[PDB]
Amino acid sequence: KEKFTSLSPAEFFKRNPELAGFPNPARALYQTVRELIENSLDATDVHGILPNIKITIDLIDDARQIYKVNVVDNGIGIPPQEVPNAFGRVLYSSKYVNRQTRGMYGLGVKAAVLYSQMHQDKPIEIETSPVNSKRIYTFKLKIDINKNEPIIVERGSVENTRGFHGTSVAISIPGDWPKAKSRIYEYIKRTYIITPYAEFIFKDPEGNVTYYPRLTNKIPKPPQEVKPHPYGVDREEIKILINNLKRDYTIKEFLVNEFQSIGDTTADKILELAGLKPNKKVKNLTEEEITRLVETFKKYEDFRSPSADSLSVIGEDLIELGLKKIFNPDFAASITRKPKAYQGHPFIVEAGVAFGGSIPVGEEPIVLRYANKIPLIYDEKSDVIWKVVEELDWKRYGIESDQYQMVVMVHLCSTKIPYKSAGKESIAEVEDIEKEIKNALMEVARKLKQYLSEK
Amino acid sequence: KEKFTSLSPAEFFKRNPELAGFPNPARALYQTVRELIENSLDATDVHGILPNIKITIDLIDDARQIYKVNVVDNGIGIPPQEVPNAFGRVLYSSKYVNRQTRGMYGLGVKAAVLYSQMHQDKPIEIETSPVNSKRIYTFKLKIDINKNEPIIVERGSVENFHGTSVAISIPGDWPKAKSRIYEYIKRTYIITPYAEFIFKDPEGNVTYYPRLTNKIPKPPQEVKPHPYGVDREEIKILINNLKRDYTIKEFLVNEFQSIGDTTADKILELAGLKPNKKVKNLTEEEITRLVETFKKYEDFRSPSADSLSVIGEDLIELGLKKIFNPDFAASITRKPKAYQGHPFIVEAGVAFGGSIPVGEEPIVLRYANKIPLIYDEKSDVIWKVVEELDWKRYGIESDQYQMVVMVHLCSTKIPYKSAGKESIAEVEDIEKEIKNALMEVARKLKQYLSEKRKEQEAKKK
Ligand SMILES: Nc1ncnc2c1ncn2[C@@H]1O[C@H](COP(=O)(O)OP(=O)(O)NP(=O)(O)O)[C@@H](O)[C@H]1O
Ligand SMILES: Nc1ncnc2c1ncn2[C@@H]1O[C@H](COP(=O)(O)OP(=O)(O)NP(=O)(O)O)[C@@H](O)[C@H]1O
Ligand SMILES: [Mg+2]
Ligand SMILES: [Mg+2]
Repeated sequence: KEKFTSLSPAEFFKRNPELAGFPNPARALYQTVRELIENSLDATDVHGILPNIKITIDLIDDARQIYKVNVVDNGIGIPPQEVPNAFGRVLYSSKYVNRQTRGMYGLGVKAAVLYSQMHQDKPIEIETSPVNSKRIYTFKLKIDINKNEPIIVERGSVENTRGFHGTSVAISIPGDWPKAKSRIYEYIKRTYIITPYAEFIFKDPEGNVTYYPRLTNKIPKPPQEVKPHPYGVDREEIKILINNLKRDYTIKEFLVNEFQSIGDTTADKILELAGLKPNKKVKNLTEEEITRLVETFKKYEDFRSPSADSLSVIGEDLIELGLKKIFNPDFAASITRKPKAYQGHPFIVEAGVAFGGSIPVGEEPIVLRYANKIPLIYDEKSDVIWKVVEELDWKRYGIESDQYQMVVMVHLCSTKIPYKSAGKESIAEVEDIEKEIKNALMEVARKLKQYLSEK
Repeated sequence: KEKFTSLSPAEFFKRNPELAGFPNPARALYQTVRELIENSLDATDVHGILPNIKITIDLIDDARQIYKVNVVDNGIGIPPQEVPNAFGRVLYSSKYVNRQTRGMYGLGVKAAVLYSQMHQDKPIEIETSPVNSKRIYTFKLKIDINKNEPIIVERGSVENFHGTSVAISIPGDWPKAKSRIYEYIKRTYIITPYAEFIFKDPEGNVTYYPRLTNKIPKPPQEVKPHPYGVDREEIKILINNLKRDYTIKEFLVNEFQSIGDTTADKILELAGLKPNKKVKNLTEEEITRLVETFKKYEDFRSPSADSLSVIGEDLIELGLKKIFNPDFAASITRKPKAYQGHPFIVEAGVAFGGSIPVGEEPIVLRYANKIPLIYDEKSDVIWKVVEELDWKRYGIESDQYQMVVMVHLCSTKIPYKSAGKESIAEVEDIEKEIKNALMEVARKLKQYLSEKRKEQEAKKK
C-alpha cells in the first residue's frame, strides 16, 4: 500500500545533499568555502564596503577527516534576531529581492549545516556585530530538520566598543583537502583577479598562508533592488505582485508603478494591445485577462531597456587587465553589452578573448566562466557558455589551424542567474541568454578577426 | 537595508524552474511526458500490474505553441482525498519510503504544474479510479504558489475500470524535443517488455509498442537501511520512529539489514556502547561514534539483492542486439553494494561491431532505476568513468571503433545532480563500482576481440 507523506525543505535537502553541491566530501569542502566567501562578499561590496576577508581551513580530526572552515569578513553583520533563521532555516534569505547578488536561494549555508550535522556533532559558530551597537553576538546553532527551524544552542554577547563590524562563521564537516586543493585555490584566485578592491588572506589545512593584496580603493557602484522588467514576466509573477498590493490600484497604475520601462504612453499602448482598461481594478483580473497581459508583454516591441542600477559588471578594463596578467597574450579584447531582460530579469553578458604569448597550444579554447562575479569551476561541459563557445566557428574569425592558443571568457550577470543545480556550478539552457552570449562572443571574435588579419 | 524573507517550496521552484528540468519549452515538453510516464510505471509495475500506458500530445494553440499532454494508465489509481496534495503540494509523495521507484522527490508532476501555471490558463485535470472502486473521480486543480497548497477548481465523481489519466497543458517546442521523446519511449520500451505503450504525437503519428511477455519482474519492496553509510540524522529518525523501547543491541539487529547478534556485539564494542542501554537515550556524541563505526566496519554482509529491481543480463544483451545488431554483446548483473545506507546494483553491458556506427568514442547509454537518461551526459559519473578507462587495454586497436556501452544504476536512492533527474552525481562508492562493472564486461570484450584476431591470423598464415 502506498503511504503518502510530506517533507519540510530541510528534510528534502538532507535526503538529497547532492542537489545542493554536497555529493562527496571533496566537493563538500569546496562548496562550503565557496558559500561562506560568497556570503562575506555579498555582505560587503553590495553595501559599499571594501571587503576584508579571512579564510581558514584546519584539519581537526584526522581519522574521521573533519575539517573546520572559518570565514571572517568586515561586512554589515546580521541583526541578532535574524541569526537563527539566516543560518538555521532552509529557504530564508535577504536576497529574494530583485537585485544582483552572488546568493539567491536562501539555502547555501544551511546546506553546509545539514551536511555538517549528518556527519559530526559540533554546532556551527557565528559571531556578528552589525553596523551599529556596542555588542558582538555569538551563536551556536543546529537545524531541527523535521520542523525546519533553528535550535539555539549557545547565545551570548559582549561589549566590543571599538568599531568592529562583520561576521565570523565556522562550520565543521567531512572533507578531502588533497582532492579539493587545486579547485579551492583556483576559486579564490579567479575571485581575486576580478575583485581588486578586496583583500583576502587564506590559510590552508597544511598551514600555507596566502595573501591577496587590495590593489585599488575604488568600489563599483553597489547593485540595488529594482522593479521587474515587463518582458517575460509570467502569470504567477503578475498575481504575486497583485496580492502584494496595499491599495486597490487600477490596471494602468499597476503597470506604471510595478514595472521598469512603463510610463503613461507605454501603459496606454499596453492596455490596448491587451484589450484591458486603464481604470479597472487590477485585483479583479481574470485568469484569462492575466494571460492577455503576459502575452502582450512578450510581443511588445518598444520597451526601453532595463537600467544598469540593478547589475554590477566587471568591466572591459578589468576583464582585459585580468586576461593579460594571467596569460600574457599577444592580443586581448573585451566587451560589456548593454542590459537585456529575460523572464522579467535584467541581465548583461560581458566577454573577453585572449589569443597569444604564453597561452598553451590546444585543439579547443580555454573557457573561463563567471556568473554574478562568481568563478565557475565544475561541470563546464554542461554549461550553456560552453555550448555556445563550442558552436562558434573560429575558422572564420581568423583561427586557421585546428590548433590554436585562445582564452575565451564569459561573464553573465543578472538579478537571477538560472543555474542547473542549487550547487551553482553551471548555467542552464535559457534561450534569451544563449542568444545574448552568442552576441557577446561574436563582438569579441570580430575584434580578434581584425587582429589576426592585421598581424 | 537587508530584508529577510522565507519562501515555500512551491515558490522556490516557481522562481527557479530550471532546477527541476524546465529551463526551456523544449526541455519542458520532454520533462512533462517523462514525469507522467514514470508516475504511470510506478503506479503499475511496482504493484504487480502489467502496464498499459497511452501517451498523447496535442497542439491546442499553434500561435502560443501550447500543447496538451495526456498520459493514461491502468495503474492503482489515487485515493481521492490524496489527489489534491499528490498533484498540488510540492514535497508530497508516496515514495519517500526506502524502496526502488522511479520517483523520489515528491516534486515531478508539481514542477510541470508550476510551469503550466506560469504560462497558461487551464488547470491540470486528473481522472482516477483506485483499486476496488465503484467511482471514477475527476479533479481540476491549481497550486497556490505562495502557500504551497492545492486549489481545487473542479471536482466530481461518476459511477464506474482502474487507473489514472492526467492531462496538463504547457508551452512546448515539439520539433526540438521530438527525437528525444521518441528515444525516451523506445528506450524504456526495450527494457520493459511486459509493458504496452501507445504514443500519439502532435502530428497525428501513432506508434504502438506491444507487450512481448506476460512475465513481470518481482515488485521492489520497502526495506531496512543497510548500516554502511547511515548518517547521524538518519539514526535520529530511526530512533524517533521506534514503537518499542529497544536496547541499543535490539536497535542494531532489528532496524538494519545485515546485522545479526554477533555483528551487533562486534559493533557495540567497536563503538564503546553498552548493549543494554536504551537507544532512546543515545547521546549526540554516541550517535557520531556509531555512525563512524558503521562507516569503518569491514565485515558487513551484502545488502539483500531481493530489495531492488534489475533489468537482468538477458534483457540487456537482448535489447542491445535488437537496437544495434552488433557482432558481439555482453553484460553483467553485479552483486549488491551499499552507499550511504542505500542498497544499489550496477548493471553493465557492451556491444561491438556490426551496425554500430564508427566513431572515436563509445556510444554511452545510461539508465537509472529503469529510466533511460538522455540529457546532460557529460555531467554524468557514468560518462566520467567511461572516459577514464583506457579501452586500448581491453582489446580495442584504432582511434575509431564500433562500440556501445550500457550502464544501469538501480537503488533505493539515485543520487541525481538535479531535481530534473538527467545525470547521476559523483558518489564515490558508486563511481568505484561502475568502474568495476565496466571492467567486468570489458574483460568479456577482450576475450571476443582476441578470439577474432587469432581467427584472422589463422587464415592469413
Ligand atoms: N557573512 C555574512 N554577513 C552578513 N549576512 C550574512 C552573512 N552570511 C549570511 N548572511 C545572511 O544569511 C542569509 C542566508 O545565507 P544563505 O543560506 O547562504 O542564503 P543566501 O546567501 O541568501 N542565498 P544562497 O547562498 O544562494 O542559497 C543571507 O541571505 C544573508 O542575509
Ligand atoms: N498515474 C499515477 N498513478 C498513481 N499515483 C500517482 C500517479 N501520478 C502520481 N501519483 C502519486 O502522486 C505522487 C506525487 O507524484 P510526483 O509529484 O511525481 O512525485 P513523485 O513521483 O513521488 N517523485 P518525483 O517525481 O521524483 O518528484 C506520487 O508519489 C504518487 O503516489
Ligand atoms: Mg549564500
Ligand atoms: Mg513522479
